[PDB]
Parts: sequence; C-alpha cells; structure tokens
Amino acid sequence: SSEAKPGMDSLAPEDGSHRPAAEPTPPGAQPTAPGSLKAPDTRNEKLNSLEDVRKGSENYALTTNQGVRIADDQNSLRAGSRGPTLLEDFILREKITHFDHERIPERIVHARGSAAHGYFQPYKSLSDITKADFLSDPNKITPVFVRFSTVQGGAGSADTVRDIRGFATKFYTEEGIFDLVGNNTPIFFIQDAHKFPDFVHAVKPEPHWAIPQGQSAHDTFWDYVSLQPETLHNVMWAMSDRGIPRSYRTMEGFGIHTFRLINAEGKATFVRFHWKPLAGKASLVWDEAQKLTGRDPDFHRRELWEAIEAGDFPEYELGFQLIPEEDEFKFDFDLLDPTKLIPEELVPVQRVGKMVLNRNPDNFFAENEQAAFHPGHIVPGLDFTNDPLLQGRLFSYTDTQISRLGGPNFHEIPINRPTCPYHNFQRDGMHRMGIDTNPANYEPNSINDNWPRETPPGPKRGGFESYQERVEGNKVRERSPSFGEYYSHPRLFWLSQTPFEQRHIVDGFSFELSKVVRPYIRERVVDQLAHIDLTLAQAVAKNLGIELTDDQLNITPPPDVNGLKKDPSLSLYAIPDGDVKGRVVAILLNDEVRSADLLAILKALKAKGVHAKLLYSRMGEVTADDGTVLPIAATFAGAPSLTVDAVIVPCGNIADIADNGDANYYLMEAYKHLKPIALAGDARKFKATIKIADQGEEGIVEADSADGSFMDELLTLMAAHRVWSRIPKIDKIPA
Amino acid sequence: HQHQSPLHDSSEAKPGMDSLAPEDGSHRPAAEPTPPGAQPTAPGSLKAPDTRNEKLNSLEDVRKGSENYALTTNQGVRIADDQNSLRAGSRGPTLLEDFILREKITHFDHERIPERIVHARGSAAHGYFQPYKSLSDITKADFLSDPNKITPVFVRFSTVQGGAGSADTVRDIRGFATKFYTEEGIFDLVGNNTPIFFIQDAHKFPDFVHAVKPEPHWAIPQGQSAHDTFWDYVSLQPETLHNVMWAMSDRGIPRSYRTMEGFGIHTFRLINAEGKATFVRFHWKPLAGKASLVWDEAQKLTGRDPDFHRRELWEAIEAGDFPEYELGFQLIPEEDEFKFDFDLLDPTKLIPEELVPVQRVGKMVLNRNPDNFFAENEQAAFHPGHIVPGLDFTNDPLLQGRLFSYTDTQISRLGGPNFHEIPINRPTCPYHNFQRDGMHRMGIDTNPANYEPNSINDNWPRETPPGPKRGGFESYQERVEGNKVRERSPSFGEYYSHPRLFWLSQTPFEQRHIVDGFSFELSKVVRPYIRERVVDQLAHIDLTLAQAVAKNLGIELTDDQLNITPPPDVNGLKKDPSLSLYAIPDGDVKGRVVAILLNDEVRSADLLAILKALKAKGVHAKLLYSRMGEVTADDGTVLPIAATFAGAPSLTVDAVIVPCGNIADIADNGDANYYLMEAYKHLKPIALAGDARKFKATIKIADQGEEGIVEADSADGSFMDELLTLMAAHRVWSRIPKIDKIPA
Ligand code: HEM
Ligand code: HEM
Repeated sequence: SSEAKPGMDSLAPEDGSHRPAAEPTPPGAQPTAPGSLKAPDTRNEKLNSLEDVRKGSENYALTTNQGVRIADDQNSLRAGSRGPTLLEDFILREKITHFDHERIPERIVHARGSAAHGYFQPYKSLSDITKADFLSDPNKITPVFVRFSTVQGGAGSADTVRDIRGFATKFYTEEGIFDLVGNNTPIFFIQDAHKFPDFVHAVKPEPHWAIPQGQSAHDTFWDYVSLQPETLHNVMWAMSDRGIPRSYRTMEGFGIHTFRLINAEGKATFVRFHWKPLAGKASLVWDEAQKLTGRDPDFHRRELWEAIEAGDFPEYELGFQLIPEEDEFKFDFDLLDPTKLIPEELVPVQRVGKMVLNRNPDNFFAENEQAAFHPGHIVPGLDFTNDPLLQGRLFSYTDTQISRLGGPNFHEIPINRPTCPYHNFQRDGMHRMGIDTNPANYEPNSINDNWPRETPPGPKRGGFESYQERVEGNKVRERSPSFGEYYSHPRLFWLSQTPFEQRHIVDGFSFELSKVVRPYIRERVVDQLAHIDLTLAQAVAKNLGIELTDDQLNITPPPDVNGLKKDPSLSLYAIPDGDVKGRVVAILLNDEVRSADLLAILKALKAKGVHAKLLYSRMGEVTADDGTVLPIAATFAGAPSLTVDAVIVPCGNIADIADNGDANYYLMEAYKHLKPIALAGDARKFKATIKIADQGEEGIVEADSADGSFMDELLTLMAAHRVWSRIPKIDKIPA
Repeated sequence: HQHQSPLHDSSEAKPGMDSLAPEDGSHRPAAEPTPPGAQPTAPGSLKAPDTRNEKLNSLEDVRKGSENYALTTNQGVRIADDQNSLRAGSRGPTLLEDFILREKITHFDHERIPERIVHARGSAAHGYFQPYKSLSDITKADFLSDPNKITPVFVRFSTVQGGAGSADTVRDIRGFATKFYTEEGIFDLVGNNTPIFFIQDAHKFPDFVHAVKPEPHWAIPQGQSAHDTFWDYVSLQPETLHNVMWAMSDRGIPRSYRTMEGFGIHTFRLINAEGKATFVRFHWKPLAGKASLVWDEAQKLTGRDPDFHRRELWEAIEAGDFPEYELGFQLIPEEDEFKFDFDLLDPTKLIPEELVPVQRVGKMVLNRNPDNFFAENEQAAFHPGHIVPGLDFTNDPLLQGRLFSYTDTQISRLGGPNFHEIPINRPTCPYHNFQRDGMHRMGIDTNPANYEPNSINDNWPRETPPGPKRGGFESYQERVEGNKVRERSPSFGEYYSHPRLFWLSQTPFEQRHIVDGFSFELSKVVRPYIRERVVDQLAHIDLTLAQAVAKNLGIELTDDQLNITPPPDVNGLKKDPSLSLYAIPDGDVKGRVVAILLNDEVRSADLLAILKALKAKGVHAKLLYSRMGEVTADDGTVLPIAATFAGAPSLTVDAVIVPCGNIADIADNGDANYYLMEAYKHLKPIALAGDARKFKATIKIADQGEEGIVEADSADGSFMDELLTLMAAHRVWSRIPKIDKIPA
C-alpha cells in the first residue's frame, strides 16, 4: 500500500545506472537523453538564448503551476477513504486540466517529423552575388534548427514509408530569420498553388474511411496522377528508391523553386538551392522499408537522434545553381516551372557552405512540434520569383500557423524567436509575452520621436526592398503555355537511373497500381508511362496483366532536355559517394564465441566509425572461448536485419544457432535485401540457408577466420551500400 | 480492358475537363452487400442507402451531395477556373485580390483539429441496440424498458497510446465506446477490451499516460509500451500489474474489433422506479467469438497494413457481416458490497464470471459505415458522465476523475462548448435549457428568458420531478461519512491475486505468449535494473511466469525471490475459464478470409469445390498470383487476380489453400514458398491439393503429414470440411513446438 502513499523518495539504483553518460556514445550503449543533459558543452547563439526558458527538476519540490508545494500526488481529495471526489480538489483539477489540453493540431502536411539543432558557415563571402548577411563572411556562424519529415502521414505515422521527404532549415541570421523550406526531390508534383488542396486530398487517406496512412498506393492518388500529367515527374522520383531513403543523413535537399539573389548594386541572379549530404546518397529497397514501418516505425527519428548522440553529426553542403537574368529563356523548360529540374550537366551546383547538425532538442513538443517554418521568411539579399506554386505558398504558411500555434504571437514561442533584435508597432493577440513600453503603437509618431524607425535599403544592415521586376500582362487565371510539357523531365530522370534503379521504379509503380481497386485507373497510368518511355510502360503493364495497344507502342518519345538524354547526378548510385561512418552491423553471437574473431571484427569496425550490435537468442550475457563476458544488445527478433547495414557471423559453437529459425531467417532477410554478409569459419555452413554454392559469390565474405583481409572485404562492400549483382538470385529465396 | 487517359496536353491546366468517368461505369461501386475487395469502398449512405435508423435519418439535413452541382466558393459563387491562381499575365505574380484561391487555401490550412489526448487512433460505425426484455425491475432507464424499443448507436473502437496516424495491430489495450441515442438523453458507455484498468485513482492518469506515451525528449516509441518509462512506472506501481498481464497476453493483439470483448470496467449503479440501487458492471460479448493474432504477425502487420482493423471493420459492414455484440450485466445487490475479497470500487479488480455471472440484456448490431470519417468519427465526443435516469455512478476513484476530464478536453478538441451541436453528437430526443452563446452557436434561441426562475416565459423550459418514466435526473442518496482526505482505501492495497487468477486461467500456449510478451518488451528496456525490478514483481504473482521471463532476459532469481509466498485465491477460485480467449471454444468462420495461391493452369474442379464450400460458411477468398490481371484454368475459365503474393501477405488472411494445376509455375517462386512459411509460423491452417502437397518440403513437414495441414489428391467435400474445422479453432496451437526451426 506504500505505492499509493506520499512519498516514495529515492527510487534510483545505488549504482547510478539510470543516468546516461554526458559524452558521445554509440547507438544503444546508453539511454537516450534531452540534448542539454547529453551534450551540455555543445553550444551556439540559439541554444544559449534558450537557457532562460529551460526548466530543471533535480532537488526541486513538486508544485502546482502556481508554485504551491504538493504533499500527495497519488490521490484525489475525497470525503472518506472510499468517498466521492470533491470539487475543491484544485490540485487534481489543475493536473487533469493541463493533461486534457496537451494536444495542438498537427501540421496539415509534413505532420511526421524529426528535428535537430546545428550551425551553418559559408566557405567564402558571396557579396558579389548577394547582400545576405549570413553569406557575407566565411567566419560568420549562423545557428540552425532543421526538421526532416514525410508528407502524407500523421504525426504518429511511420518513418520508412514511400513518400517525398521534407527538409526544412531555420537560419537564425543577424538580419532576420531565413527559412529554407525544401524537399528531398528537385521538383514538386504540381505547377500552381491553387491545385495544392486537390493534390493533397488525393494523396491523403480517402475521406469516407480515412485509409491509407502514409501511402500513395490507393485509387484517388492514381486517379489524380492519371488526369494531371504535370505530376508525372515527381511521381517518377517517388516511385524510385528516392522515395525510401536509408536515413535523413543520406538524402539530398532542394528548394525546388527558382529564387533570386540580390547584391549591393541591385543585380538579380536566379538561384536554385541544394543540400548535398556528406554521408552520400543511400536508400532502402521496398520490401525492407515496408517491413521496417512494422518493426520500427520510428527508424529515421531514432537514427537521427542516435547519430547526433554518437557524434556522427549529419552534415550537408549548401549549393547554388546560378542563372544570370539574361539566361531566363535559354532553356527548353520554364525556370519558373516547379515541375521542371535544372540538370547539373547544364548548370552546375556551386558549393557555398556547410551545415552541421550537432545537438538534439531537450523537449520534442516544445522545440520540434512547435517549430514554424515559412518559405516567405526571407532576408535582404534574397527575393522571390513568379513561380505560381511559390507565390501561393507565401500566403499558406502564415495562415496555417495561426490556428496550429494558437495565434499571431507564434514568433514568441522560444524555438521560433529570432536571435537578432525585433521591434515594431504590432500589439496584443493571444498569449502575448512581450511587454511593450513604447508610448506609441503606431507610426508616423512624434510621441516616441518616430521610433522604431524604417531603415533605407543598403549594402549591409539595410531595410528590405523587393527587386523592381517589370510586370506586364492582363489579369488572368491562366497557366503559361511554357509549362505545358510533362514528359521530357520524367524521361530524363528514367534514363539517368541504373538498370537496378530502373527495376525498382518499375516495381514501385507495379506494387502501387496493384493496390488501385478500379482497373481503368491502372490502365490510364500505364498510358501516361507510354508517353515517357516504352520499356518502362511495357514492364509495368506486364506486372499488371495489361496489354499495350498498337497506338500506345507507336507513341513518339518526348525530346531531350537541352540536348541531354540523361544526367548521372539524378541517380542515387551511378556516381559512387558511399561513406561507412555511422553505419551498423549485426553480429550474430553463439554460446562459445571465438574471441579472436570478435576482437578483429570490432577493431576494424571502430577504425571506420562503424557501429555494431551484439545479437543472440535471449538477453543478458554469453561467454567467449577465452572467458570474455559479452553483453547482448538485443535478440535476433528484437533488432531484425532490416535495422542494420550488414551481418557478420563469427565462429565458435555454431551448432547452438545452426538450427535456430530466427538466426537463419536473419541471414535470409539481409540476403533478400541485398546486404553484405560475412561468415567466419564454421559460420560458412549458413551458406546453405541462402542457397549459395561452396565456391561462394560476390557479396558474401568468407574465410577460416575474421581478420585483416576478411574485414577489408566487408567494409568495401559496405562502402558500395548494397550488393546489386545479387538481384537475379533473390527471387528464388523464400524471405 | 485498355482505358486510355483523357488528358495528355495543356487541357489538363485549363477549365472544361468535363466528363472523366469511364464509359463502362466501372468507377461506381454497387449499392448492395459485396465481399472485401470486390468493389471500391464508398460512403455509407451511397453503399447502403436502404440501411436506416432514427439517428442516420436525422443526419439527412446536414448531408451534402455533389452530382450535377456547380463547383462554388463557400459563399455560393460559381467558379469558372479551379486550375489557376489569378496573376498579372500568364507568368506574372499572384494577386492579393484572388478571393477564390485564398478561400480554398484558407480552408485547407485550417483542416486539422487536435487529436484525442488518448485513443487518438480509432474506427467507427453506425448501428442499433435492442433489449431482450424489459429491465424495469432493476432500472428505470428508458432504452432498457421495452424489448421493441430500438436505440440507434454510434460506436468507436480504438487503441490507446498511438496518434491518429498510428497503426491498428499494435500491442495495446483497445477502446470500445458506444453512444446510445436514447429517448431520454444520450448515454455513452465508454469502455475498454479488458475488465480492469492499469490505475486506481484518476490523479495518477497523467503519470501513467506520460509513462506509456512516447518519451518526451525524442517522441519515441509510437504505439508501443516496449520502452523504459512504461516499465519504470509499472515496476514502481504494482497496482498496474493486473492490466499489464492482460496487455502482455494475446488480448493485447486482437484479430479484429469484432473478435474482442468490451467492458465498462467500473461498478456503476442501476436505479429502479422504487429507488432501489443495484451495482452493475457492463460487458459486451462478441457474436464472432474471441480471437487474437500472434506477436510476430501483429508487429509485421503494422508494417504490411497499418489500417488492418479499420479496413476489416469497414469491409465486414460493406459485406453484410455485421459486427454483433451482446450487452451483459454482472448484477450485485447493495447488501453484497463487501462480500468479495476485492473492493467493488477498485478498477484494478475484475469480478470473476464464476462468482457473478454475466446476464444477457440485449444485442447491438453495427450495420452502416459513416459518410465522412472526419465529420462523424473524428468529431464524435464520448463521455462516461453522459448517463440517463435509471443509471448512476459510484465512488470508484478512477471513474470519479473521468467525470471531470471528458467535458474539459472536448472544449479544446472541438473548439468550444457547443460541441453537442456537431451533427454526430446531437441527441435525437428534445433538448432545451437557458445556456446561450459560445463559439459556433448553431441554435437560435427564441426564448424571451435566458434564466430561471422567470415569469416572462412562464418559467419554461421547466424542471421535471423524478419518476418511473420521462422524469428528471436525481442522484441516488448514498450515505457519505468520512473526513476530507487524499488517501487510498486500504481495501485497494492488494496487487497480486488478480494477475495470478488471470495467469492460471490461461491455456499453456496463452501462458507461453504472456511470457514472450513480457520477454520481448523488457528486452527493449535499455536500463537493465528496470527489467530486474519487473521480474521481481512477476515473482510476487507466479514463480513459473517470473522464472520463464528471467531466463529469456539472462536474469537469475535470488533464493529470497524463489521463496516468495504466492498471493491468495480470489474467493476460493484458482482459475476462471472465462478469462481465457481460447479455453472455451466460441469460434465462428463467417467473415474470415482465405488466401488461394493460383498458378497459370489451375485445376478448375478444385477451385469450384473450394469456393462453393467457403461461400456456404460465409468465408471470403482472395485469389493471389505473382502478377495482377488474369490466369486461365485447365477448362478455359478466366480467373481474376485480387492481389500479388507480396500485395496481400499471409498476415492478412486466416488460412491458405493451394489448389492443383501447373505447380511448377509457383514451386520455385520465393514469394509463394514464403507465403506458406509465414502462415505456418503464424499457426494458420494450410490446405494443399494434389501436386501442391510438394510444398510440405518448404514447411519441413514429413510425408505422413501432421495436424493443421489439410492434404488430399483433390480439393473436395472431406478436404474443405477438414480446413473449415481447423478455421473454426482459429489457430493450430499443436504446431507451436515445430515453429522454432522454421526460418520465417
Ligand atoms: C515546392 C513545393 C513545396 C515544398 C518543398 C514544401 C515543403 C514543406 C515542408 C518541408 C514543410 C514542413 C516544414 C516543417 O518541418 O514544419 C511544409 C509544410 C507545409 N506546407 Fe509546404 N511545401 C511545398 C508546397 C506547398 C504548397 C503549394 C502549399 C500551399 C499553398 C503548402 C502548404 C504547407 C503547409 C500549410 C504546411 C504546414 C505548415 C505548418 O503547419 O507550420 N506547401 N511544406
Ligand atoms: C476505466 C478506465 C478508462 C476507460 C475504459 C477509458 C476509455 C476511453 C476510451 C474508449 C476513450 C475514447 C472514446 C473515443 O473513441 O473517442 C477515452 C478517451 C479519453 N479518456 Fe478515457 N478511459 C478510462 C480512464 C480515463 C481517465 C482516468 C481519464 C482522465 C482522468 C480519461 C481521459 C480520457 C480523455 C481526456 C479522452 C479523450 C476524450 C475526447 O477527446 O473526446 N480516461 N477513454
């Protein structure tokens, strides 16, 4: 009955094993913790400015929100032991009221997201092309807050779904907040913002039954796509492995729209923003990603948090595609068309700076959930263009943030606050934090000598002025004829893919269309694919039991994009960029592990910054051949192959795990998913479960012992991400 | 056959796209009962327009059509071009004067409302309740007074922990909330799928919820109790152990909302016309029986189909396989309040059916899906404080706090005090009072008076004295004697006897599943001392349970732990078979689904016999192959393919049938072999006809065969009776010792 009474006092273990070490530790070594407790020495101007709202807990009394000390937090106030609860229990009512009101509306789109703190630093001054203060000095450090997201799913949906990913960066500049709100693909599905609710309604769960969550694999999405060919380009990206990234650290970022850079002389240069991952480009395979939404719906959120806790800081290079004003009409596509990409072969990405994400938040709700990004948040030195999708976004973000964040003072929520000064004549509104002392709440005023005052535009610390673009035309609701091309960009993307990426696009479309109940929708989508590429259209049609007509086989292919048939920068894997730091290997233990193998495996993995998870049939410990006590991180079922990048089976008492269904399935799944597998000594007997002949094959590392050559072979395979050459062999594998 | 898109050019970016439906009318689902996957799913009023009740009929004034109507703004202005924003030139800036764009985007920008604090993930349906006989001797509740009185209902089933976008087949408690639209007011029976709750006093609700929910630093994990904070709370609060035992069992992973029980948990009161109070505990007994998934299948199913339960509920209703539940009452006279070892007011305690039987009171049928999920499901507001004359509360300290919570949360979730004016929430009976204003006030009051007592409207609306029928609400005059204290009743201070009773009531396979539930969850707890503290709690329940969990965690029990005296029996009972899902057979095959693995030259005689036998028992089938489209049988019969082997995995079916034909076509297909291996591992019945018996090799079954694997030269009478008998028993429990060697 002591559990139902005040107080329980000290409940922590005497050994202090409840507390995680405040130092970089590998994933699973320590319990995860709020950022300021895990890495207190990791700081920047924004993190430091948040100290005034940080609340501790240690050695403090439990109180009401009014500061009244609570004596009993286990019971309601009642008339007797077994009596009715009394209306006068203000402690119960305050505690329950706050609980009852915890939830706020989720984001209309990108509701599912994971965020981190970091910093940006430019390589050199960009004063020749932009007067933006954050890009003016190589020694200028700009704090950032980045949120990565899916699009369709709710805040409680799964991470490894097939979707476009959001990549939003809040720059806390000395001249205002700049939000770069992008996606992991260089194009969007639609051309004009007016269609945004139509497209979103089509991709989102269907209105009658609210199915499916985090999936475009349903009738309404494909109905919209079939009737709106402008969507075909982004659909091609979503159907590719781009739609299933391995991690937020292994995907690209793009602003999509052409914006303008404005220099001190007033010269405008067209710009498209890019984020290039230091970890390279890497994606999952469909079966692995779908099953991973089951085994770990928080996979990406977890991987992001744990990489930062390990010191494997996600790093991205900021890049600009720069086009002079006089080159506006030099391309086959309209620069203002967000369904069109600018090929890197035509306009190269100029590396401008680097962003490092080095600290997790303290409280997910207060920092991540309440963060408000808006592409309308630009600074002097930047400007918009007439892109009709960007134009509409400018209205949307401010409007949605009012209801989501409960009013017009959302900029006063700590995460959203600028670190630079902010002063104006705006007043009141729900939850007003700032107390204005200004005698005047209007301008022009004489009572406060007209302060705060306007600042003229200038080279630095000047007021914002829009680029004086010449506008000529009649007031029309009309799409520009220049935007009326829908097939060349999807064709360019398709031909830029490797044959194995092309197979994955075919399988992506085939799987999704098989989930469409109305067959005519499938047929209409296949007809659209025939206007892109006949090989793609035939391969999808075959998987759907659809036969193409003679007329469909005679469809003239769309033209090249300014002479380009393909661009290898559009492929995830064509150009190698694979880094092993931060990757994870499963190590399948047995009851009498050969310690020499394990010592060599771990030493080689550590040298490359590759993590390991020791797996067994149960938790606790196992004892090696030399007496070394090995702690078990998880079971074979607990941390499936889906969650790792490679599998290593060291030697020892193999008979212990040879007939274990879970051990054999672990290898079969990793095999099917094209993951590198390494087998030492008697572990080579597992080749039988994966149908591999005695002579072996590429992608299966094997030797008498785990040593120098063995580990170099496995790490080289890990640098290539997956064993693509294994694809013809997986179809026979029951996994 | 060969439908071509009507749009390939710039007409796609212009007004006047006009008729886009296929000429064959294949876009429209049949407005008649159809099996799952046969037709596209549709809003309820379009799928079943002839299915009606008093509540569904009352919603007609707010139903909005679409066919043959002009596209307009919310102000009724006809829109000419819904493809473009207004701009100064075709490549110019968007103009602030585009009121059409701004209205369309504003509405979109404001679509989301806060999800429910708990039970955010849920699926709902319309139906009706009807009592078997008048219960006037025990209650004056109008809805229970006449066997011919039909009460419309709205039911929402849910999980607890996860967000609105979380998965269905998680390990969690399930919510089972029923809104009764009675002639004397709305009565909400807001229950769960277990007879007890985790905690005793409502004051602890935010502590327990915060512990089970995603951890505050990183918001992980979703839809899972398999994390440090949950097990930390459980280890320090033994009152949680009873509901933990239920969550760790297969009760925590139901097969369908149709195959779970429902309970009000709290002891309430029934009040008759003479003023006599009878203590009552509410029960919902599923007509489809009790059935649950196995952990590996449930977890993988959150991946393959996170909408599995929502889908199964909608499709069963569209097929005419209406979810049916018997309302049951455990009745205890006032003088029997202290007759049990446990306190009746203790929500961590169940009333064993062996001590107090469940009396069948009526039946509830769910026969129509909503039209709009947001408007009807998302906006529905259930509250256990919504009682009617003939019902009353008790001093249960968890129920007492719930009375405050629901009204309070509904104000912010539903944007004000007029949430009862939201169509789904409206009573079908009259409602009149002196309450006024508030955000989005729909009702226009004509009463000259907004107060009482008043002479200006001759005191109308007026108070009604309590009585046998159509009387005012009066609380039972319960005697209250005690000092103002924040104190738990000593009678609630017992935490181990109910978890032990539950444990001993389980079959050995159910016990193995409880052990595996605890082992799997605790393996996910990072801090080892938490695992050890939970194992220590299990040792106070049952030593066999604690030892089995400890072994799976590499934990060794101390001599002191092995010497822990077991808790006492519950009023002489060591076990109650009503606590098991499977001890007493109750399995029905209607509404179950079978995967049929096709080949390129299927033996039509086998398929004709399979489908005829399945149809006779109301069992659905899904024809699967390596691709979509069609396959041609041996006699020339064209067979339509419902899904691929990967498209509709074995996780989504109750049994697998492989007919004969060209077996070589699928014999070396990895997906076809894995389908059978997964169904095998998951203890599902498997039937193999003719050359399909060659698949026994992939499931490591000897030539002589085994129980659970139906095999014959052809699919016929005996073959199908054997498979349907296996389906009636739900899973092949005898297969458990063989599954561990299976790589699946
Ligand atoms: C280039 C095309 C687009 C891109 C790259 C894009 C990207 C994003 C991203 C990354 C977020 C989430 C930021 C966060 O982490 O909180 C988001 C939020 C959102 N976007 Fe966009 N978006 C696009 C187009 C649109 C359009 C056309 C509209 C409407 C006219 C729109 C309306 C919204 C809204 C309302 C939100 C939720 C904002 C909030 O609640 O704070 N987006 N978008
Ligand atoms: C016997 C124990 C309990 C049971 C069976 C129970 C059951 C449920 C169910 C089924 C719902 C979802 C109704 C729906 O589908 O909308 C729910 C909602 C909720 N419950 Fe309870 N509950 C219990 C205890 C509590 C306690 C102790 C509190 C707070 C003191 C509480 C607060 C809530 C809240 C705030 C909601 C959301 C209601 C809304 O937003 O409409 N519940 N509960």
